[PDB]
Parts: sequence; C-alpha cells; structure tokens
Amino acid sequence: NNPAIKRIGNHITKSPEDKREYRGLELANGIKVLLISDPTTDKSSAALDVHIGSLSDPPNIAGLSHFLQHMLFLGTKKYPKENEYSQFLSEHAGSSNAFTSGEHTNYYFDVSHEHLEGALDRFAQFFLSPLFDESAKDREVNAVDSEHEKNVMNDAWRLFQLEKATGNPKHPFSKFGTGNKYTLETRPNQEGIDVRQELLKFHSAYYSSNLMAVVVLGRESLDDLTNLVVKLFSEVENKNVPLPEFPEHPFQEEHLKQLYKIVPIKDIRNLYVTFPIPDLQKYYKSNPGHYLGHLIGHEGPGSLLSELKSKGWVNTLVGGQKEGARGFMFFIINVDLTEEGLLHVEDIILHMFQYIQKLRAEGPQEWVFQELKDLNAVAFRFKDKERPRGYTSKIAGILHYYPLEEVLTAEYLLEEFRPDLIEMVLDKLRPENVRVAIVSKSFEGKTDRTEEWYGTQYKQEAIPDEVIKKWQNADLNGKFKLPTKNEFIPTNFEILPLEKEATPYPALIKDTAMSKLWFKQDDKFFLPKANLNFEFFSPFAYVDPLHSNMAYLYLELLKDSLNEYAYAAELAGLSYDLQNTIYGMYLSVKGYNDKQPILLKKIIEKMATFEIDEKRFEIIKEAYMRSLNNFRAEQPHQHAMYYLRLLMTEVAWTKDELKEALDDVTLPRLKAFIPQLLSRLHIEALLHGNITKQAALGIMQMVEDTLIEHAHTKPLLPSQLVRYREVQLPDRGWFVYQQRNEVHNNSGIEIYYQTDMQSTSENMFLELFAQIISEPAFNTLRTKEQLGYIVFSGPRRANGIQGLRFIIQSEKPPHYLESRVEAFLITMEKSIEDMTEEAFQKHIQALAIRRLDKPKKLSAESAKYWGEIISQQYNFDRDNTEVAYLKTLTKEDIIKFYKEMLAVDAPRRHKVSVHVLAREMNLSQAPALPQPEVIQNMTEFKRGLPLFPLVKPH
Ligand SMILES: [Zn+2]
Repeated sequence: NNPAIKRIGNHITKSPEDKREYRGLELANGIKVLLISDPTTDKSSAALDVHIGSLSDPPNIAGLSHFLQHMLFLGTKKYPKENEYSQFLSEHAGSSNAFTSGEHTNYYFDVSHEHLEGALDRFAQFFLSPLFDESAKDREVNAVDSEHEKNVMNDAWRLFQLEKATGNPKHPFSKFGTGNKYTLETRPNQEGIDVRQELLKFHSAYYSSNLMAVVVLGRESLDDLTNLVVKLFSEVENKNVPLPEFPEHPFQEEHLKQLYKIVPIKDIRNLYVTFPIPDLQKYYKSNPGHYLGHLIGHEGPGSLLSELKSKGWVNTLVGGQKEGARGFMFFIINVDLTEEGLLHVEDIILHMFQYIQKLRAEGPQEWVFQELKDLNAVAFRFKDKERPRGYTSKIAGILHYYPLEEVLTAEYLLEEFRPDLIEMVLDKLRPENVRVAIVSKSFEGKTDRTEEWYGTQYKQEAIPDEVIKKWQNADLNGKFKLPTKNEFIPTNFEILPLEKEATPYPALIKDTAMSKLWFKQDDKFFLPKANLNFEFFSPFAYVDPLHSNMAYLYLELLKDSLNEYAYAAELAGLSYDLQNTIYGMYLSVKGYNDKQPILLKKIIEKMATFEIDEKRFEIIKEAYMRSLNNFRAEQPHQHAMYYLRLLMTEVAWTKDELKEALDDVTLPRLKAFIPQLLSRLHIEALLHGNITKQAALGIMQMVEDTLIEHAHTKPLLPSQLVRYREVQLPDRGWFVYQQRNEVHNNSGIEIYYQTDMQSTSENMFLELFAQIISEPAFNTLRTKEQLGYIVFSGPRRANGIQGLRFIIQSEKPPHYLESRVEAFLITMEKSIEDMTEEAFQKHIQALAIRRLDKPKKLSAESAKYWGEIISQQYNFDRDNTEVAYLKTLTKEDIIKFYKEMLAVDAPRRHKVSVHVLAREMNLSQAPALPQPEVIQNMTEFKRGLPLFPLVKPH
C-alpha cells in the first residue's frame, strides 16, 4: 500500500474521443484529487477548490473569505516575496485567477508544461503558510474596494444583492460577499479587530484538507502526477470541519407572495418571477429541474415565450432552476418587457401559470426525457477538448459533488426517468409561493426603501389575495402545446476520410467577383462538426448613421423572425451568429455538420425574402433606442476604449449620431434598404471542419444562388472592397481627449503609444516589450500603488497599425494616472537595463510558448484563420515565422525600440490619451510632461492628420 493515499478510484468514465488519461484518488488527509495526463498539452494546469465561501464569512466582517482569496497570492512562508507567484507564472507563460462564491473558493493556474512542478510548489503554499503581510493587507483592501465600486452601478449585481436583502435577514444568504474598505478595514479598526489575525483564524479554521479538491493536468504520466500531488498536498492538515449546510430556505412564508418594484440604472424593463424549491442537486441522474426548465424555457412553437411575444408583451425569456446553496435552490421565469408588457405584468404571470397548468395536465413525458438524454449523450461523446485552465478549475468544483468515477460524466449523462420528482417540483410552482420583481424607470420617485450595499431604490408590497386567486384558477389556454420531436437532432456522425489534396492551412479554392472561399478539412480534431464563416461586403451597411441603424435593425428583425425555428437547431448543437459590421454583415454557422446545410439555407433564404412584421419592427426599434442610450451607463474604462476607437479609425459613427438618425427609420425606409443592401455584395468565407472540398464548394454556391435567385445580387467592384485606415499621429505629439461618465464615480483612462504598421519585426518588438512589462505593470500600478482593480497593459492592433496601450479605472484623476504610467515606463527602462541575459531569454521563451500554444478545438483554430482573413493579412503560418524572428532579438534591440518609440523624450513617440472623469470630478519619480493638445472635435482632429496606408497581404 501507500500511507498517504486513502483510496485510488476505479476507471474514470471519459468520452471515447478523449485521448487524455485520468486517475482519481483521495489522499489520507481527505483531499479529493483528479489527475489528468496529456502528453500533447503545451500548458499544464492545476486548480484547488475549498468548499467554503462567503456564506461562512463572520457576521461582523463581510467579505472576509473573498479578501483571503486575494491575500493568498501575496506571499507565503516558503515563497515570501509578494509577487513570487505571479512573476514565476508570467516568466513561464502562465496565468492565474481565483473566485469566491457562497460555498467555494476556487484557485487555478496554467503554465508552460516544463514548469508544472515549480508552479505547483508555489501554489501549494497558499494552502499551508500564507503570510498575510500587514503591509500587503493594507494595500490590497483597496483592490477589493475598487472591485465593489465597479459593481455598484451594475444592474445585475444590484439585483443579485437585492434578492438577498429581501429574504430572511438572519439567514447567511443575506450576507454581502464582495466586502469593501468599510467592511474590511474601517469598521474592523473601529471595533478593535486585528484583520491579519482574522485572516489567519479563518484560514486555520476552514482551509482544511477534508474540504478540498485538487486537479492537476500535465504531460507527466499518471504515476508521476500521483507522486507530485502526494509530495505537495499531503501536509495540508485535516481539521475535520463539518461541511456547512443550509436546510432552511431563506424565503419563508413572510417572504412569499411579495412584489418588488425596483429602479434600475440602465433604462431596462424586466420581470423576475421566482419560486423557492428544495435542493435538487442530489437528483442529478434524473435532473427534474432541467426537464422543467427545458419545457418552461422553450422557444419553439406552442411555447410560453411564443405566446407572450405574439401578444407583444415580451421579447425574451429564461426559465429553470437556479443554484442557492447546500439545502435550497430556486426556480425562475424571467422576461424582458415591452412598454405594453410593463402594463400587463398580471396577465403575463397568468399565462406563466396557464403554461405550468398545461404541464400538470399532460403529465411527465418520457419521450422528452429521452430527447434530453440523447442530446446530452451526443454532447458528451463529442465534447470539444477544453483549455487546461478552465478544465481543472471546473473539475475541482465538481469533485465535491460526485463520485470520483463519475466526475467527467455526471453533469451530462441522464439515467433515471423520475415522473415523481418532475411532479414534486411542479407542485412548488404555484401562486402561493411566488416572488415577483418588476424593474423599471417608471418607479422613480415612487420607492421608499434603499438596499444598504448598493443603494438600490425599491418598494415592497403584498400581492393582493384576489391576484393570487386569479393565478390559482389558471386554466388551459389553447395556445400552449408541448414542443414536438426535435428533427435537428443529428444522426450522422461519420468522419470523412482526409482527402489526398488536404492542406495544413486553409486553401483559396474559389476566387471570383462574387466570392472568395477559404477551405480546410479538419486534420486534427476529428469530431463531426464544422464552422462556416461568411463576411458579406456592402458599402451600404455603414455609409451613414441611418444606414448603419438599418443594417442592425434588419438583422435583429431577421433573428427575431427565425427564433422559433432556430431554437430547435440550437438545442441540437447547431447554432449561428448574425450581425452587421462596419463593412457589411457577418454570419457564422457552427456545430454538428449533419443538418448544418439545412439551417444555413434557411437563413440565406430568409435574409433574401424577408417581410418585416410592423409590430416587431416598433418593438425592436424602441429596444434599440434604449440600448444606445444605455451606453451612458457603461463603465468609465469601456467609455475610454470606445472614444479611442472613434478617434483613431477613419470612419466611425458615434452612439449620439446613430441615436439622432434613429427617429428617421421608418418601415417604408427599412423595406427599401434591404434589396438595396443585398443588390451588390462580395462574400468571403472560411469553411473549416468535417467537410470535403466539394461540399464546401457546394455550400458556397448555394449561398450565392439563393441570393442571386431571390435578391438579384451582383458582384461588387474590387475597388469598393474598402478597408478603413488608422489615423497617423505625428512624431512627438501628445493629444488628450476628455469626457465625463455621468453614472459611475470612478474615472477611466486609456493611453495609447502608437508605434507603426504591423509587420514581423514591429510585431515582435511590441509583443516582447509587452510580455516584459506585463506582470510588473500589474504589480506596480495595482498591487503596490493600488490605483484600481482594473489595470491593464498590452498591444493594441487595429486597421493594420499597432501600439502599446494602458487601461486603468480608478478613483484618482486621470492626470494623476498618466503620471504614474509614465513613472512606471521609466522603472521598466531601468529593469530592462538591469536584467540578466537569461532573464531576458526567459521572456522570449515565455512569449514563444504563448504564441505557439496549439488550439485544442475546431473553433479556436477557425478563429486564428478567420483573424488572418478579416484583417486581410492572410498570414496562416505567422506563428512559426514570428517566433523564429522573436528568438533573434537582443536586449539592445528592445532598449533601442523603447528609446525610439516609447520613452518620454522619444523622437517617434505618438501618444493619445482618453481621460474619462468620474461623475463628481515611497513612489518612483514621474518625469515632467509636455503640454498636450486637447482634442475639441473628433472630426477636426481626424481631418488635420494623415492616414496610414493599409497592410499588404501574404
Ligand atoms: Zn476579488
């Protein structure tokens, strides 16, 4: 035997398509482990999930377990340097993150495959001897505060906390999870609490081996991973902590039959219907809640949504089970509301109960369960191979819920038909346990309560007993019918033999006035799936704001019109994406290849013969007005990015321009625009997956023929295939553009140091520099100086040009943010001077692994080719070519590049800053800056600068 292993599990059931090898075990201290050997992986990975979270915070220190989560990265006894962990990962092509929910704290990393043991050693110390350094703790509490600030004016986070504030206030469910500076520092100081001791006591008490699950994925054999994991994790102490459990529901009698009226930040209108239910987790082999969700949440003919949509009351619906914690769950039905829907909330909820009554009338349906079982089995068999980092993290969470042997299958395979469970859940969906929440600006100034942590304005009322009664007597409405058999369920999974003429990259197999067709038969994944991507080029999609509006509205009305039919295809693993672009339209069809030509045909046919329903048109136009308006409530950093895009691209219509133009979109006008849009087009496509050349040629010509037949499409002239250019900033110039975010009380900044056109050498100069400064920028600007939670640095690529950008969101003013980025850039010039040759070669090597990391699934490989196609660079072998050149670079080359393009006194510095002010508006030495040119009018700024050329094709 082995003293350190309690048991090794039996065979871990996996998909027969899965070439990874697996071994489950439990250590003697109680840690549940999954080991995954993949000898092909470029990045290895591990995750650890401790089954404690938020719901176990001390009642007097809200946010503690989330604070501990941040603090664990900031040093341990064996590795006391504050960023030893992140720096180690950065220098070895790795990355890490963590999250805290009510019951789990989950930590994960990935790393270059040769450096697993080093990464994993440093990571294991988190669970053995964190330092919770006093100085780290006082700085890091600012990152958490700033994380909560970002969430404060977000509607989803406000609704999430509001639900917890209106159940039983004594129940742990009512806790505030994120915490902030108030809860984590200010108030504890006032109460004589030593937060460092609290972190140490909480870690001591709950970070117990018996509550942990570990997953490790590496090239090493299963035996080697076994020894590694025993070596590192055997020392975690078992304190035998009982798993926390919450058998009493946070919504008791007095919390039921309540109506909440809520003021949102965005102009949104929604209706939330909720019923408390028991915890159904233990019934995973039948999944009664999924069965009900699938039915109540259906979007096919005869569905609930379908009738609410025809009445013109709602556009969208989500229904089904929602997680609570060990011992309680919820079942939801939530919809968005049209203006007319807002006035018929009562009738909407009755239709919900009529639909529920139809399910009780028909009884549990074994054929529905069989369909669900069959799709889940196909989905599991042909699951795309996952990136290691998300895969270890996700399995760590679920090791707490399923036997070792079933961890891979348990969320997929259904085994038991349980009409008794289906009826038992359905018996809880009754008007006597209903909670109803309406979100709308119409409640402004009509509310009388305020939620503490977010400020949310709402009113609570009992639902009148006569309203409950009307709902309890709901009868059968003849518009509601069970869905019928889903005929998109695929049954042909044959993998076509690899053709003799198959190539490693996409090949241009059709090059005509109408269409350019890039094609590759999958030679790696061997799943019965394909991706079909199309750019439709037309100047009329973006010629003015009005047209761009009409392009959008057309495509939204089209998707709305197809929804009923397309929903079945997407339950059957066949989906599509359709949107207007600054060039035209983009269409992508992905998933099982079997029925895929059927759905594609249908989209092109509808596209080309579309008849707008006038009612759908007014509803979708009003949602779009709101959606443009609601931009004002996005975050300051999203504003800054959005303004830079408008500043640097040749053509770009603002949200304001689109909004003004929107009133002039009439039905007549939209009906005229469509044939005009479709009259002349160019189509560039990538057809990639389980498909032959001649099926690819056939699919392409079928799209052409359908357009030609129905919309009389002719080819665009080559000269009209315009790409837009980037604005060319002058040597030594600095421009600032300044605006205010009217909603958030944080500011945001984007700083862009433009370099030159993209090419091999320029790319790798910028990428290597970015790789070098990446971790230090986060360490400096966030961990040390604490300027904000959101601190970002990296390449910016647009319209064939590039440069270095910095994005920060902070309470500090933008001019101060600027000076800190500038101090930091100097700090980096010195680090680069002082770093060893070997330190320098480790960064080359890390960038190299990053760039050469193999796609693990079809759609990631398609996305690489697609980026070559849409950028018109067509450099399909870029990665080998760029990396060969990268390996040639020296320290001097990067110092010279920095001195020429980036330094404060650089001869070719080209800087633009976007300053977004907050609603209401020791340290290294910042250099003196010149006086900037303040941009007053974006159109004038553009007209007075040159425009770069466009990049040439391979
Ligand atoms: Zn956090």
